[PDB]
Amino acid sequence: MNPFASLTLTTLTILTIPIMMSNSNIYKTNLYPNYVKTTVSYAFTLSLVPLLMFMHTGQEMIISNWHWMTLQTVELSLSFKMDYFSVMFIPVALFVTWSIMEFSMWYMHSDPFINRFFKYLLLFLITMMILVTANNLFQLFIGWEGVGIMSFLLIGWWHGRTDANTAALQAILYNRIGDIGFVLSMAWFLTHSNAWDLQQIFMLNNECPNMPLIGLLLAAAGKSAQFGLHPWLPSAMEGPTPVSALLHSSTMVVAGVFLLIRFYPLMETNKLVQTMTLCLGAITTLFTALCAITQNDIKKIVAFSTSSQLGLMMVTIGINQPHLAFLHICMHAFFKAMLFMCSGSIIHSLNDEQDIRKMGGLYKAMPFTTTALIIGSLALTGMPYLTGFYSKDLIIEAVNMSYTNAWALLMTLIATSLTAAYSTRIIFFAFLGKPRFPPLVLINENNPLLINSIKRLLIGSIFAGFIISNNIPPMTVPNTTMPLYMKMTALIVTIMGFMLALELNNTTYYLKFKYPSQTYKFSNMLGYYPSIMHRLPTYHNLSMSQKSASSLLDLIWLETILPKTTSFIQMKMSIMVSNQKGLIKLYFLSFLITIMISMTLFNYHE
Amino acid sequence: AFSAPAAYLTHQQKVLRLYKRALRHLESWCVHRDKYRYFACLMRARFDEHKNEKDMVKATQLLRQAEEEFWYGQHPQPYIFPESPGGTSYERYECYKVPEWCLDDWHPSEKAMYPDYFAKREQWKRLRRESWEREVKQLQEETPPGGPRTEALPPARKEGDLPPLWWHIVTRPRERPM
Amino acid sequence: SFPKYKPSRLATLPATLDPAEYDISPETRKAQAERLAIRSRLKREYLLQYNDPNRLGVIEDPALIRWTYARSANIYPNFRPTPKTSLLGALFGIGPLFFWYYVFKTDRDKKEKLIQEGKLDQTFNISY
Amino acid sequence: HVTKDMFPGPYPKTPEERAAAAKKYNMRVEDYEPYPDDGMGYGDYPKLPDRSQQERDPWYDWDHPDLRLNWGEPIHWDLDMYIRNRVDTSPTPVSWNTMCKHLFGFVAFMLFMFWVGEIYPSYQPVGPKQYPYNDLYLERGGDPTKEPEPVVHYEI
Amino acid sequence: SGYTPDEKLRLQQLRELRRRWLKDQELSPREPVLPPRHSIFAVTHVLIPVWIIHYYLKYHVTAKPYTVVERKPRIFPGDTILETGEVIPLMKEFPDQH
Amino acid sequence: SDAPPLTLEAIKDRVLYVLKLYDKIDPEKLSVNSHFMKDLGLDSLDQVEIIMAMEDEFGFEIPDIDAEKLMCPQEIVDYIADKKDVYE
Ligand SMILES: CCCCCCCCCCCCCCCCCC(=O)OC[C@H](COP(=O)([O-])OCC(O)COP(=O)([O-])OC[C@@H](COC(=O)CCCCCCCCCCCCCCCCC)OC(=O)CCCCCCCCCCCCCCCCC)OC(=O)CCCCCCCCCCCCCCCCC
Ligand SMILES: CCCCCCCCCCCC(=O)SCCNC(=O)CCNC(=O)[C@H](O)C(C)(C)COP(=O)(O)O
Repeated sequence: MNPFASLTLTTLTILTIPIMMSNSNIYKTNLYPNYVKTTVSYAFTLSLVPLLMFMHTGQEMIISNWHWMTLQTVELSLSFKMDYFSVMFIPVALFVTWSIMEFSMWYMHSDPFINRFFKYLLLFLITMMILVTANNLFQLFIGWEGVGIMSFLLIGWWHGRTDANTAALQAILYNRIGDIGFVLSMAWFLTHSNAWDLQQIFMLNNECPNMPLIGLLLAAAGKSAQFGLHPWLPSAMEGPTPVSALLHSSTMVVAGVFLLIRFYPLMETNKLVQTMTLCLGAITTLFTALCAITQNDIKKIVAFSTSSQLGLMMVTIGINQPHLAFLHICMHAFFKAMLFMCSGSIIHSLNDEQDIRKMGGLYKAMPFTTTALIIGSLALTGMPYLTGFYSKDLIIEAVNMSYTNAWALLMTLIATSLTAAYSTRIIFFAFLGKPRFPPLVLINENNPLLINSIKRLLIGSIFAGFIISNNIPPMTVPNTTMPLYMKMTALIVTIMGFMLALELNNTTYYLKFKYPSQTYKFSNMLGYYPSIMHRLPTYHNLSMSQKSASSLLDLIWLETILPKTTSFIQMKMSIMVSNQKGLIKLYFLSFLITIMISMTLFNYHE
Repeated sequence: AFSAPAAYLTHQQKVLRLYKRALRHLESWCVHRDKYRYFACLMRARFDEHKNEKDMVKATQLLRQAEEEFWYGQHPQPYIFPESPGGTSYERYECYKVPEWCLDDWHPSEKAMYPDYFAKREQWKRLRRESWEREVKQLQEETPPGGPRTEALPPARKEGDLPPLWWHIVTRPRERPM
Repeated sequence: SFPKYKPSRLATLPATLDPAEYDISPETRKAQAERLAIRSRLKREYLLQYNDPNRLGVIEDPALIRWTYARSANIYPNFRPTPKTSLLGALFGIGPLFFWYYVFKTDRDKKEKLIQEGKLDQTFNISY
Repeated sequence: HVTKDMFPGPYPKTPEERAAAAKKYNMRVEDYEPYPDDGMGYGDYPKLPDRSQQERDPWYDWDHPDLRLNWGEPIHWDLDMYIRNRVDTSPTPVSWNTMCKHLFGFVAFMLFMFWVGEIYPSYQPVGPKQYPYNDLYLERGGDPTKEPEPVVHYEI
Repeated sequence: SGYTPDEKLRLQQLRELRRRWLKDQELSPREPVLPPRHSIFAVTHVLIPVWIIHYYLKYHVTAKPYTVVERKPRIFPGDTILETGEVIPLMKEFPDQH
Repeated sequence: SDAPPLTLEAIKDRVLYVLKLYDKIDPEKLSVNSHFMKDLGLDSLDQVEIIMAMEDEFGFEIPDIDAEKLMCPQEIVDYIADKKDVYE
């Protein structure tokens, strides 16, 4: 047997071993987090081998190993797809998880439940691998709901805090809304195509109808937090910073884009769904970037940045470039995780302060953190030859060279400018200027765990784009012919955003005070979407669940019609029947009436 | 959160609270310390301009217009201290606060460790038991027949007395219990 | 002088913008003192049982008992069939049922008349 | 420990009944106000201000800190709706309807401009992409026994 | 304005009691009284799992048809097959536009 | 690790440092038990700024009802020690 299948299966299998030891005498020892981190590093090293096999000969495989059950003509079995997407995404996720666990060994050092925290992180990684490698829709749904449950348990990690529980339930709600579309797609594909597995679905749907693809798009909008169902991702920063770095920035939130990438053969054929996907991505990537440029919490800024990048991935899918979207997923993971790590380092060195208004001049006080964050922002902005550049700059050209909605193109360019704007905001308000933090300085970044974990992702943020781009086979037709002004547009708009944001930020040094604009209020309060959509629908639903469903119907009218009416009628009849005074003069006269009636009513017609 | 509230806030309290709130929001708007110092001195001058007004109708009208000014001009995203009610670490450690009565349910093997701690706990429990009736007596004598007007509690006025209703204040879990 | 803030159901009027806290009568102050007295006696009554060493168990709260009893068992004895109650019951309880019956019956009639004339493309529809 | 007379009863017709209800619910008779006497089942339960639990002072020493409630005080009929894990009625920087107009206008404008951009798309000045073997007729599904119409591409 | 004398006195007594309690929450030196290889990790966590999985896939999973299906290997002009030894012809005399 | 185990003397030192950095109050005259009104002749508005400065120094917020009462540096030190559970 060739080692490809064995190695791909063992990579995922060894990640479950530290979970089987969760009742052993290592889980009650302070060496458990290091044990988990070592297991993830070994898994990454093992997953590097099938990736080499694919880069060599393009080897791909599906493994149907366990037959779970058979319903009539439909067979459901545990099957894994080990195509380009799976074998390329697994090592990237393992690398990021290894860095983040090493980081969490330092960030969460004083937490009494750090062992539980490590097992929880590991549980999420297992569910994400199940989601990514799934070959049928049922196994995909298993991973889909597993990552959501792990996200719920990790957002509400500090369960004594009401806001964290509110955010975790908000995540569950917003994701169930898209779970509706996932289930719709499952039901449609099972009835119409008679299969849940990917191979059959591809065969039997040469020209896929609207409804399954619209269900898939709803599920993707829910998972990746697009404009309709966007607000849960920013609120998910209630969780500890490593949770934000792993789940809600680079790995879990790309599941919707991954779902639409897995079904790109069917989406190639439906123009309406591609248009809907492009428009949803465009409005998301603009709205979230617009909200980001006026935020003051650093985690909120990075969360809106990642939501805008997910919108950009959805735009790339909407113009029929699934491989470009997957490449951008892999690139974005590196520098977005490292940006969240740098933010966590700042927060820890400043006694758990997250507002940039209390971070002063850290450029020289935290030199390594400054270098890492500067390199990450440059990678995110599409600086030439960096990891970000090998995908994002190719996306902007692709939209420019396509039969595209004009408003979507304009929105994408404006969002590209706003990305540089909010990167400027972070750098300016966190690292430049004079200190604004309390006087008892605690700044210290000389922990080897922090330095090594950040440096490993720093090297990726620089070289991964060039390494990966030059080893993948060509999966598209390149745009070799452009007008010059259209080749340089991404850099031009990025530089324009840089200059405008820097000038508007330097304006804040002047000794003038004026009241804010209405546009600033709209941006800072997130388009008033949470202030309206988290108050009006919830209030009306919760008010009807009691006023009518419970009280008017269940407690009043359903009682009134069946049991209360019966009891009242029987009571009245009993009182009427039993209220005879006992005088024989009355009921012997009654007897006379009865006898007379019988003689004529029943006797006079025999 | 430690002092008992009063039936109402006086005019002086309201204007002081407005001053502090406006200064905090101004600091939220003016990120930099020199600019904040400049406009905070301007704010203090604006407050001092009517420091000794004796027309209570005029003072009330001025305070009301100041409130209307603040509500329009407030920062939509004011700075909050991390452990303050709106902050990012407000109730973060509440999951670690465990009441002390739980220690009564420890298995004797658990109590076999920490013998000194539990001897001290037994002394504390005996102290709490021995002074309860005196505290109840003190409360009944001191308070008015109708009932207590305010939530303020009296101190210990004799020698070997403890302040009434002290156990749960003293045996607070911690601010960083774990 | 400035754009005025108007309250709503889900965004209420702030205390500092409420004209009641700025037109104070002696009777208003007496009412506030009375409210403080009621709150204070309740606080003292709670703290006396709370701090009691002897007490073991749950302090029973009559307000919670009243709330749950009113929300469940006090509702039917205080119900009267009124035109508002009858109309709301009929609408909210009957209207959705016939709305959904009409929707589903229309959809299924369309589907069956399509099956009858052999134009649905039911190919590969083995499982139902 | 709670007698029968401490339980909620019917709507109070007279002032004396109201005085007794207010005493029962631990409120001032000038503050007590029942729900309007229609047949909705509210009875004598007090109608409290429709504020949420988030609006109450977080710097007070509540008996129940998480719920911001005091032992023995009257409980709002909709407390479980207002527990602050849920519906919030706190005052906002921008007044309600100011936010609704801006949000709805923004969404309507985005939808209208997306429709317009669909009407007037963006593209490059090129002809259709050309494919050799009858526009890949055999590859794009097959049917080899049809011999489709020649699609012919010439050099330009 | 400021503390009333009884308020300050009560605060002082409570503060002394609280400080004594917090001092009492401290542990003695003996207080936790408890009652009475080089590369081993890479074989119990990698070699053993890959032994079971390889045995499972080779002799059980591949016993059933179509359980492990691989994408057909790409064939290019000029390739030599290892099965039949067939040689693929080259690609038709390029225009050589260089 | 995290912040050191802050002690009573440290709280007093920082409070007196912040007070001595205030232009209104001279360093030689100021004492731990000095009343902000009788001893230093400071108005109510002035007092509010001292409380805010203490909040900025120690990084936590003191409630307005609690804040008004604090009239001596020793009172501020005791309040901070009670909040942070400082027993030496
Ligand atoms: C290269 C080829 C192309 C060249 C193009 C030409 C060159 C560029 C053209 C100019 C581009 C804009 C440049 C300036 C941007 C504005 C920045 C600014 O100063 O804001 C002032 C003011 C807010 O300032 P403030 O409140 O005083 O701030 C207080 C402090 O500064 C508070 O301080 P703070 O710390 O909170 O900071 C606030 C924050 C910023 O403060 C804000 O929150 C407001 C900023 C808004 C900027 C919005 C720009 C993009 C908007 C897209 C929206 C799409 C349409 C939406 C329409 C919705 C209608 C409902 O500051 C920043 O962080 C930086 C701001 C961003 C700077 C960089 C922006 C780059 C992107 C835009 C330029 C793109 C160029 C490339 C294009 C290439 C295309 C091929 O906002 C404005 O007045 C203008 C905002 C722009 C849109 C306004 C439109 C009017 C809205 C109502 C219209 C009427 C509607 C009627 C009803 C219709 C219903 C159907
Ligand atoms: C970003 C911020 C938004 C802008 C906010 C707008 C606020 C309005 C600006 C101007 C403020 C006013 O009008 S000022 C309010 C108008 N009325 C008065 O001032 C009445 C007289 N006050 C006294 O007599 C007291 O003594 C007292 C002065 C409190 C001192 O007390 P101490 O000395 O005993 O502590």
